[PDB]
Amino acid sequence: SMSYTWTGALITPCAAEESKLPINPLSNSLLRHHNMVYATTSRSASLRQKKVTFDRLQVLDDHYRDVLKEMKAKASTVKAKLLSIEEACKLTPPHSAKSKFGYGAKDVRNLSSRAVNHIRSVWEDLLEDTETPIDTTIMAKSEVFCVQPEKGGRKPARLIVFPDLGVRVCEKMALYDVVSTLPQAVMGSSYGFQYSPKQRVEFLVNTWKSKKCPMGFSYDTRCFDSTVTESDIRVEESIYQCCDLAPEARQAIRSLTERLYIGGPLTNSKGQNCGYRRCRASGVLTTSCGNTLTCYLKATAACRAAKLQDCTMLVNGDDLVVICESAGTQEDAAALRAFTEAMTRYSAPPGDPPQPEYDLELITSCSSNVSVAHDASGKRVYYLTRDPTTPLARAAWETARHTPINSWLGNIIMYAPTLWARMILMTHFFSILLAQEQLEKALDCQIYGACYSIEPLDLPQIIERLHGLSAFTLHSYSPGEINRVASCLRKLGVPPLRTWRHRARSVRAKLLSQGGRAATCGRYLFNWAVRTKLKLTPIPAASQLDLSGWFVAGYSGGDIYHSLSR
Repeated sequence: SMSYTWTGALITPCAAEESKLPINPLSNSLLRHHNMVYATTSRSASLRQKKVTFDRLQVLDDHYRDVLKEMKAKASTVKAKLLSIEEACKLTPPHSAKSKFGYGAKDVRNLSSRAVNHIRSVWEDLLEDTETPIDTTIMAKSEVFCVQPEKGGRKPARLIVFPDLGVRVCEKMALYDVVSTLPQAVMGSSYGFQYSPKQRVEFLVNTWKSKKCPMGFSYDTRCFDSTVTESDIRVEESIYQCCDLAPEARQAIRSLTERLYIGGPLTNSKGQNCGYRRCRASGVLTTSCGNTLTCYLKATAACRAAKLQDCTMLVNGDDLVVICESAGTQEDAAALRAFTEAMTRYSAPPGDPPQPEYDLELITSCSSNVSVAHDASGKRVYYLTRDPTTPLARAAWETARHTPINSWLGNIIMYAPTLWARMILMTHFFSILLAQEQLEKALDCQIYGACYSIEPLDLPQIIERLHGLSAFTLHSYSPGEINRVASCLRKLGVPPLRTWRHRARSVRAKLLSQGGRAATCGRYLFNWAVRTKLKLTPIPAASQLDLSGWFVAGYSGGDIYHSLSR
């Protein structure tokens, strides 16, 4: 079966697309080699289409069947709730793509009669029609990156496939509780999204330390969404049906599976038929949960076929990492070859073959790795970091153009204890917000796929809560880390680290001479910059009235919004 079939009609943009980082009079503040930065457009969609289109061969065995059963036994434990129309409407983001039927996201969140009436008709139709394929729109996504080491090497745009706004609200009524609760019930501590960065590190380290003689490797599949088969999607549904569910929820799930999740027709922004899909749609509520369960299922069965000792896995969508008991250098290498052969049989071949690693700091997963620094007292602290190239390019682009979503904010949040995030990101953006007086204006950013509204004045509290005060006192970063960061700054033309120390004291001062939330930002966010460092004490409001539901599950491609955690 082919992952996609194409008619020849083109994948079209619904509006003008910027590809080059226009000559900004402030982004230079950050980076000078503009030509290194680019955004993907519709123009490279055909290149992506050829990467993503191929026949899938899949052969299942006893290990696969044993593991599926164990998963279903755990899922049987779950009781899921049907969301009411109102609750599902509130989860919709304010700028979600409007409906083909004459109402938008503003209308849905306001519970307008025309929106609610169309939403009900969609719901009833899921009960009355068990089989007609549901329409979806295919689009080229606009994402920014830094040019490939092979100068001129560029990533073609990724493709996003999604049903109408009305269908998306119904997916939430039937499946939001399921997608937010079942992964953890089935996968235990192996479910990645239940962890904040601080917790993910803790789990990686204790697990590594749990081994007598550790071995580990990251495994990334080549175009995972396209490797997902009709069979995989139906197995996913068999796991969801093990929950206790209301009858209408049960039928909605059955209909959604057959009419949308397994495949359907592709329509461009002009209303023309582009072709047909028989693999995972990247923009449905179930894609994170579905990919996570499917990845876990195939990998767990693969270790058994390969006979790997005491494997513990950590899965986030298609990102997989595993740490087992080493059995000898030669042994290990041959076990992976085996593991890859089994994954391949299960319809999940790798992009780059995996490599056994015997140093935890060398494993890269979710585009990140564990590194080591020291805190105030000097007690080796572990934390998560990543190559900063993409984050810095995106921050440059966001300085020059107002984007709906601000990755820089999410990056400060998720990587606040990092060297680059503190010296560069915090300094650059707080000077800017200072300049325009936007410390109040809340900004939209996203964590693990969900869109969250956050007011920059609350970062100190958020950071303390997630990372602990160590994040405000780390200091003797590793050499490999400092080298990677400085090498990245040269590549892009970002001013050397020692330069930022200077701008920091300035901003910091302008923030203290401000008081309120402003002043506290100045005290904790820039303590590393002051010559006379002070002793930071736990924040009041922070470690108290702070909201959660932040690290429960992944919602990438899911159209999920929460405007909480101020």
